[PDB]
Amino acid sequence: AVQKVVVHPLVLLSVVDHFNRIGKVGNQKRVVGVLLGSWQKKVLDVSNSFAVPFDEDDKDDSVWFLDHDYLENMYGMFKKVNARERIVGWYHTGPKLHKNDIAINELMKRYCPNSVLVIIDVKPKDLGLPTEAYISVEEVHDDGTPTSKTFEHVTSEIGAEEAEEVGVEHLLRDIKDTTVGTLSQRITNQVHGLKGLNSKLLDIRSYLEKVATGKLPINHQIIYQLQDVFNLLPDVSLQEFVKAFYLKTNDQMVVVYLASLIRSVVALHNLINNKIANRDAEKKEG
Amino acid sequence: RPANHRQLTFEEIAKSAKITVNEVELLVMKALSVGLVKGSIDEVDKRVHMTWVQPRVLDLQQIKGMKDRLEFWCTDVKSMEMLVEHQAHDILT
Amino acid sequence: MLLNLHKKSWMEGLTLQDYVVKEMLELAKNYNKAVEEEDKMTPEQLAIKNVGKQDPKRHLEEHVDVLMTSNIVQCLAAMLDTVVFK
Amino acid sequence: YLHYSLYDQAEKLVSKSVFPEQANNNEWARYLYYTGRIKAIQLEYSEARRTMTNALRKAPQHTAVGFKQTVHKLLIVVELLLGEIPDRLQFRQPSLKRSLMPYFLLTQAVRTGNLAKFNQVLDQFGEKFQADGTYTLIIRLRHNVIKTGVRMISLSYSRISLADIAQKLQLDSPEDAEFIVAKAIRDGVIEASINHEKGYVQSKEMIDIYSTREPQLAFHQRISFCLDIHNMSVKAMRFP
Amino acid sequence: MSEKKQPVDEDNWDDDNVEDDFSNQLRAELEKHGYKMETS
Amino acid sequence: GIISLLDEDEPQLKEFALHKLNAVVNDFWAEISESVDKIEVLYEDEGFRSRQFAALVASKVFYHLGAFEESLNYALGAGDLFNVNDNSEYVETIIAKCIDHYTKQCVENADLPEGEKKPIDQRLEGIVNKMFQRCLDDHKYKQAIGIALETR
Amino acid sequence: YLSKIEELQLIVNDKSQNLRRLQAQRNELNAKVRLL
Amino acid sequence: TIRDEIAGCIEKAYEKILFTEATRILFFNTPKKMTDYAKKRGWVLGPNNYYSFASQQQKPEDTTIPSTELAKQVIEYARQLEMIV
Amino acid sequence: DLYSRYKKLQQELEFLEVQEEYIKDEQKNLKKEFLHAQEEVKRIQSIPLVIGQFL
Repeated sequence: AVQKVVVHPLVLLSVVDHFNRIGKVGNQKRVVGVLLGSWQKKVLDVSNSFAVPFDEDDKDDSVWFLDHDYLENMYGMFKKVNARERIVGWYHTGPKLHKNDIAINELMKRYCPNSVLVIIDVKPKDLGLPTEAYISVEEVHDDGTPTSKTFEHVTSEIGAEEAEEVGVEHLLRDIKDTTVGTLSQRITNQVHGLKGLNSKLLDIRSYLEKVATGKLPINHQIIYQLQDVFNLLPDVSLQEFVKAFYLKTNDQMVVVYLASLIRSVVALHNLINNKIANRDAEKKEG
Repeated sequence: RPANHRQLTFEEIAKSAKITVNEVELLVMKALSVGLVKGSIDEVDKRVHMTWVQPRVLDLQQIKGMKDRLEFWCTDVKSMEMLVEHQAHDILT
Repeated sequence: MLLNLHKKSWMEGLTLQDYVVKEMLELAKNYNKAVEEEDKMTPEQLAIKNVGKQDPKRHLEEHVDVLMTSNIVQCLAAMLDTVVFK
Repeated sequence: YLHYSLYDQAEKLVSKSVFPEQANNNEWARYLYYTGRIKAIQLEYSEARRTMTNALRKAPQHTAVGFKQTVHKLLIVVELLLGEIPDRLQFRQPSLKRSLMPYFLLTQAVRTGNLAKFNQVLDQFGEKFQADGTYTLIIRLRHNVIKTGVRMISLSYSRISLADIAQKLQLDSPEDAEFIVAKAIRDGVIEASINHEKGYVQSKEMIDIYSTREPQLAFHQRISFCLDIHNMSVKAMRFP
Repeated sequence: MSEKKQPVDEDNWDDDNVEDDFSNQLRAELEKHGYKMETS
Repeated sequence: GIISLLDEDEPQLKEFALHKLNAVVNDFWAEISESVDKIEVLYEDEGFRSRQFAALVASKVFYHLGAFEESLNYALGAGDLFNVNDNSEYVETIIAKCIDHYTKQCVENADLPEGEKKPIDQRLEGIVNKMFQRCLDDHKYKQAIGIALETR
Repeated sequence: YLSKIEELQLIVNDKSQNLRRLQAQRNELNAKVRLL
Repeated sequence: TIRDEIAGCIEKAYEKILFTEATRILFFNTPKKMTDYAKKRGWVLGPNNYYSFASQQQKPEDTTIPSTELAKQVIEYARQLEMIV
Repeated sequence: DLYSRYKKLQQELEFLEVQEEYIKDEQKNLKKEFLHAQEEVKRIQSIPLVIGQFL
């Protein structure tokens, strides 16, 4: 079923433009819409989406309204102008999930069995990653209830397409591709280190909050079971890579000998050209 | 056991395992064939070697390991990432 | 946000997922020998005489920046153990 | 002042405004020559060999009347004071030969250990060098003998015995030999543990210079020198 | 070039290393060496 | 070799010793260069009656070295011999840099204009208006207007 | 006689001017490289 | 000012006597003079060991923790590369 | 004029040291501009090139 996708930011501006439709007139403040998807491979693909006129109330939080002419025959007009594009799922804002999610899940599964919805953000100043993807399966529980359609998560990703940045990257002008060595990786350093260990500070903080008052992750024991996958390295009180003592010595070995030899040859590049070119063009006095 | 001892003795094996000194090789090679651990044992001195394993919780609600390793590691790589920034302060320039 | 999702998508690596580090240096020392001898063979035949002839064929040998940026990558990615670890 | 006043090297010490411009490099070269004579009379030798070899190799000079030669002879007098010196065939210009008529037989006395040659070169061939000042090698030419010998034997032998290294050179006694083993260390030389019952010495050769951490401990400083030359390239661009 | 103090002051010659090694060491080079094998 | 004489705490040979100091002060520069502590001993003494000329031989050794805040301290604790002695490069270089300290002191005095400024020795400005009396008697309009606006 | 010769010392300043002028020339080099 | 390097290598309660080397202190077989000297201010080495069983130098033998500070040298080396370009 | 000449030499100095920084930044900029020139022109690659002849 759905594992990873290919999503192009035309859906993203197709979120932001309906956000422009309902922002200044803001009464129900939310952009919820339908994700058309050119379902090609096990990897998914989107090149179109539309936002349904929609509301969602708070009391009993299951009142919600599609527009089935706008849902059926607009999709039919779309199928006429593009039969390759068909339905694959939907999207919404308000990243806090709620109870009506499973109801629009019930209706999104009858259009496509392996459907997937998209939690968005209207202002990602994130780490970051873009918007979300789920997968709706039935695992029911260890509880014995009638069918639990709890939202399982698909790892979301982004693809690409020819000729779709032509004016936009022209407008930004701040494009800097080939500079890895000063900045493009230290951003990732700051990002994965700080932003991963602060998500891990949310892990210790949230799960010690579960220790205090919370779930205390029993019966999803994959939490600490997977912290064991973290605990491949225990690092006990001498930090325990004194077996990697000589291994790290042999790792420092190769690259630092590359450093010494190669950068001496890099000097032999730089200095000779600099001195000869400068002495020529300097002693030519006119 | 509070690791950093992973290559170790055999009498604790022959004591807790309720097995003898001799029958630890059957023990380790059959336990590798089972598939809960995959480390090739240093067999010349009956010295254990281990890999991935399945956990049964740490300190009573995982206080101690979580704090003193996870958050210690958090502030380790976080603050030394700040040190990476500190020496890489204006190499972005 | 498309600037973000261009140097976060349309340039590879979603930044958790970059930090190839070594086999690229095997291939790169292949580079830093094969490029090197050709950087050697040519400027022997520079204007070692006193001629006033003015007609160059242009090839701009130099090969500096490949070495430079690739080996900054190699040193700070050999840093990855002491960086991400402790 | 080394002719006639002697307080003033310590006043140079507080006066050492380094002046790293060294534009002529000739004045700076002979400046290193004078202060290398100082560290020779300050008995600093391991610094003297590198800084005086530097002072020689920064002389681009010509005119083989004996300028570079006569300055270079008293330069490598510090190598006569090291305990180690090669054969001086790689150093002689035959215009210096009339002055080094003592000096070749002196370095023969260095490579040998003859007290006859020692005192004979002293009294006979101690002329023309007192004008430069030479008599601090006569006290420790014996040290030069014993360090040359212990260098040959030490790199030659993993284990030696004490009461036969007491008869390799013109030594005196096994107590003099244990004495001279401790004085052969004197700084941190290669491992020589005495077999402290009766096995004279249980010395062995030392290891781990293979290619492991000590060279890559120093290669940061090697390429620190190389980046200093890259600063020289930057200033090469900055010269116009 | 008066440098202010210094004005006051391969025929047979690469072999000199070997010869000063061999001054009082194997001064004949063979006339004991050819006769060593009958010493013991 | 005068720290041997500085073992004595009676000043009645220290007059002979300071007359030796300004005699062979060009030779024994490294003599005082670690003896600055005993210079401070004879300086901070309230019974040694040559602490001003101790500050002057301190001015000699920190003229051999060239320190700034030391010259500020010699403006402080040299007093009369800091003021009337002004016909020498030895004194006019160090007081020239002290006038430079004064003009950046006037920069400070124009940094914040409402009270609470940094303290000023009356001697570092005593040499200012003392040198300015030479500017008034010199009467040149450069001499007036220059120092009149250097002070801001 | 401090306020005479500092003016002369302000030509160490003028060394930055030559470097400024010449890197302005260096930019002027790339100006028609980019025009090409 | 006659020295104590043999006390810094093999002494400190036993080598039966180091008498036959003419060292001034190392005479006087066992009065409290050289007993005081064999126990003088400790056992001149210091931590973790005696010379009753010698360290043979001092026992430093630390680690290759300085691989991490040469890694720091690499960090400011790359900084100096950036300063150079 | 030793109060006003020594005033304004400093002024024109600080002027030119500001004015150096402009061209320092432009020299930082135009190398990036020339690299963008290089690669974004050398995307002239094989858009499905045709076989012909050269005369």
